[PDB]
Amino acid sequence: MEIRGIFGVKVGMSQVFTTNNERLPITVIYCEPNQVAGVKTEAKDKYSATLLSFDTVENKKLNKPQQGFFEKNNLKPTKHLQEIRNMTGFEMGQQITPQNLFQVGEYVDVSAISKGRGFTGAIKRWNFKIGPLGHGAGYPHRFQGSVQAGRGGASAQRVFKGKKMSGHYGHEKVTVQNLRIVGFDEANMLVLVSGAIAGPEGGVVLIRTAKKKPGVVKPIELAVQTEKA
Amino acid sequence: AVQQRRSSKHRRDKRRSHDALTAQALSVCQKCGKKKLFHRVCSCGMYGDLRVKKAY
Amino acid sequence: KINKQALIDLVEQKQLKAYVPEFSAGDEVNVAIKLKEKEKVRIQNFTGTVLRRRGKGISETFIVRKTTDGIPIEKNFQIHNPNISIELKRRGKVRRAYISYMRERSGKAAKIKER
Amino acid sequence: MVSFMTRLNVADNTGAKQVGIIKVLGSTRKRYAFLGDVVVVSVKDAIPSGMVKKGQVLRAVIVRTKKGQQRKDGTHLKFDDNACVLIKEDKSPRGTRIFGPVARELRERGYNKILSLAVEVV
Amino acid sequence: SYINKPGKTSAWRVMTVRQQVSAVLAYGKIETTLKKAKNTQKRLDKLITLAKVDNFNNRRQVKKWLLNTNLFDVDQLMDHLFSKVAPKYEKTPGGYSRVLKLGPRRGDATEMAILQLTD
RNA sequence: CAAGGAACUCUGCAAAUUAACCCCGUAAGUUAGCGAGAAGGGGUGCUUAUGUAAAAGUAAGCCGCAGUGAAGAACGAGGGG
RNA sequence: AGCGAAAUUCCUAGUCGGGUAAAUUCCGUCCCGCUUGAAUGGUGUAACCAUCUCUUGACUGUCUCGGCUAUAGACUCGGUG
RNA sequence: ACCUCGAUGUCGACUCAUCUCAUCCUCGAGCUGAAGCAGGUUCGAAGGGUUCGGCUGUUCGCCGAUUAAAGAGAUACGUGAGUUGGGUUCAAACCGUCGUGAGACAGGUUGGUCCCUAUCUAUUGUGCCCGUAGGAAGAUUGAAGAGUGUUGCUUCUAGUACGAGAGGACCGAAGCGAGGACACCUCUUAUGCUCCAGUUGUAGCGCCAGCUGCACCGCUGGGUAGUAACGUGUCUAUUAGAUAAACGCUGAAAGCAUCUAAGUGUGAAACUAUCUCAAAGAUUAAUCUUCCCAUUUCGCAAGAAAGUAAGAGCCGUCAAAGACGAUGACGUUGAUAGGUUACAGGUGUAAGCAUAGUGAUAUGUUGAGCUGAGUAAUACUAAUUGCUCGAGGACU
Repeated sequence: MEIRGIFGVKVGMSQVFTTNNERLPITVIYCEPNQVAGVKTEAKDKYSATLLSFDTVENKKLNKPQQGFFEKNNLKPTKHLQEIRNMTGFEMGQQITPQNLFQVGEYVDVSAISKGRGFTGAIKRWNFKIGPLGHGAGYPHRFQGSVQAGRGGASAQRVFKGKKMSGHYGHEKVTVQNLRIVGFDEANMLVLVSGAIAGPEGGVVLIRTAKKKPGVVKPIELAVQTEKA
Repeated sequence: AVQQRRSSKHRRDKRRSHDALTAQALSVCQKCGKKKLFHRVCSCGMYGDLRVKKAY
Repeated sequence: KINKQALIDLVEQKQLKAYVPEFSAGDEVNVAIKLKEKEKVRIQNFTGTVLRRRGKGISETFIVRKTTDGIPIEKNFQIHNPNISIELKRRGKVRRAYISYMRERSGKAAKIKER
Repeated sequence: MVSFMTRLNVADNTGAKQVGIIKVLGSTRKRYAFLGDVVVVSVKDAIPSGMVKKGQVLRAVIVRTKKGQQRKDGTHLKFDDNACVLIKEDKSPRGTRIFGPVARELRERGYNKILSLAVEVV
Repeated sequence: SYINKPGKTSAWRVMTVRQQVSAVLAYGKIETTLKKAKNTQKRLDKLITLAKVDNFNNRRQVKKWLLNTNLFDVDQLMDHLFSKVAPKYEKTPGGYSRVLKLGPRRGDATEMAILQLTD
């Protein structure tokens, strides 16, 4: 199925009361109209994708190769360049606006880098039960568990590859699927997305067309206060 | 815990290939000779203006 | 690209009112709850003291605590939730922004009141 | 949070004074006794002028949770004690009267007949 | 593991911060570890900014952040502050002090640095 | 450290609540000495006033979430070998 | 004589009653007690127990299921080793 | 008794599990003395799930409550350089027995040492150097991979097929949940040791008040940010191909028949993709993009005076990162950090003043005062007036 896409940065989180007397936690994403840097059909490079530019910056804060590439095709000098698969409907030099890409209440997936917490221990990484603390505890009482699969000459005689063990955690591209967009703001280039999005504010945020829902539309509506003293 | 077979001298000489410091930066102060480290004060007690300290 | 990180309230501004009175914890208020069971829109009455006043903009939440027939009841309200009418009945001397004494304080002891 | 082997007070005319939840129903290790579920209980202390005595086990419905849960309506509810209503293994209960306010979120799971005999609903 | 020295707990840290800022106010230049001086400059400029009001409330507030030295007593230090410290720092908002990087120490080889007052 | 309160574990092991002051109250059994601080409850701050030698003691008034505000002061009950 | 599935019982996880949502542990009672049992003492016995065990009240991060803070250590830089 | 005695550490639970299929569940199919529900048995299918307690030291087992079920095993009857010692296996003692006695008993009971800073492999991440067709910056390709791939309940179809009545669906749809995975901090909590309020004991600021130092952060109630969860959102699937058991179509040997030999299909949570993640050290070291160099004259233009302009490194300021290394943002066109101003947020009426009151205290200035991280503007201070690597296309 055809998949549209857009880029932006999360700036905050709030909640919005919707219809049927309930709420919805919302994140607010500030996107900026972009320039289509390139489109590649499957007859030129065999991968039909679209390279887009975002986070526009001045020219005197960019290296020679990227600025030369940008001025070659008469595009804005931009900071970030990234590709999105399966999108060919647009063309060079066209701007992309979120209001002209989706409907009021369709489903779109989101992706962003993870909020790394450093060299996170095994327990937090895989939710392993802590050892007993009373009736004696030994030297360790917080460890990944025995990775042994068998002693002897040839039963295991090896620590199996890919066993869940402490190490780097976070700072890895993660995604959230099946989320509903509610509100738009054209005067500030602002969008509202239900749920929570991984990654701290200031990082890269990508919104793509959902795959588990191939683009089905079901409306979502919010109420308006009408009470005055 | 200890090793089974003793590590040879060439294993040691291979291991220490990375335990080597990175050299510092030489700098010539505008109002002091005796070339110094970059981004610090000089030996003549200066920093290009500001005679903030003596040489003692 | 440059942002204020305050647009959260800039979009929150549209879902506010002026009906909501300014009030703090330690006062007795009675609110009305609108309930919709697809028909017969029902109006409730809920009286009690305010426990806390936290949050800003649309995140302002507060608590109502009441004691009926020996059973305590506690409810939490988002201020700008739809169909929430709130009025001030009685206010007294406030001491703390959030109060933690409503479980061992009973009647026959004069609760503080001011002008 | 009302976990395994938890004391709670009876809230109906069953002849008991103190009841204890022993095993939750539903799925394994669900460790939850939130409003609207059905749970196995065992009466601890019973006095005359009632209908049932200690020793036997029953299936009841929990009503009061001290911690309280955030409802899907945007409002949070809290309690200062935990209580349950004894039923006779069907929709209709053994209880004839209810002490204190009860919840309403259990309306979708039935039991409106029991809900109809409470002093007030919050 | 077992019993050890109390270390660099928060109370000790703030006490040393106040001692260092009082000393640098009394004399003017202080050589020490770079990180500690950088941390203490916050409190230093806080006190300097709050001292320009020249009111008894400000005196009472800054009293609990100053410890006397051999050169000046607490009253002497406050008199010096009201005499020749405030008026110079009215035409320049914030950043009254500067910090520069000294060479490494002989024994510990940690980055020494000087902190001084300026226009 | 929310809610639960012994449900993990061989075992309430280890930890936590009761602590001092004075005032009530304290059973079966008992070699009548004990059991016993049994158990189970009250309050202790401040100001003024009354008093005896000062105190100890009492009345009135003040406030907080808390008044041996800090620290140092006992977990019991019952049934057995 | 007294006592008794007693830490003495292999059969036995003996019977039964009680405490329990459920008791190979506990209390009491039932005797064909392998080989109980009297100065290798037998039987109760008030108070004592860093004695062992059983039930229970409150209180408990032991636990449901973990979480945060501070330090010292650890860890990079220097010296020694 | 063939390896082990100049060491092969045995029971049990805890954490982590992995693997096989004689399948406990979910899946499909046949048969049936299967009206339906509900069964009984057999056939393929191991991706996933496979509960909590009381008893004894525990597997064995009993019992209780339940679950779609509460699998059968192995891995030194898995894992003491991972804990725990309850049992077994120490020196003490008791009781029964045995023995004339030292003493013993697969008889019973109470107490009681559990060490090791990791060299390599393996593994978890992580870097420095070189490498790829001259050198940089990038954007992709996905070869070979990994992770994820449980499901329950109620309602509708419907009291419909069926059966007589009673009773009571296969096939699909909707919502509500519980396990476990991914993140988030708007609400709710926990935490929050340079925050706010209150307050005791003391030592000082000569003294009243107000302060700091200490007393578990002195104590108690809150709370910025960050941080997490008991909290909130999503995931649990839809589908395609080839299929296993099966069911077929037509059609043969041997004019019939036949699901099979040819040809052709339908067909299971399994297999390969659609889901997510990483990925050219993928030597098959891949494609494309841009930027720069090829500069008269000297053995192999070989370093011959110009050794990139492209960029990177040294050093500095920092957290969206962070054990160091790395990543990311910026180094005077400069907002990178610390300031100053503005505000949010938290606390809750600052001190002093006036005044009622015998006096604690109360009342108005005062929703003021204060503030660690927060959101911004502002060159105020620090990032300085710097140094180094870095080119003549190697092979058609």
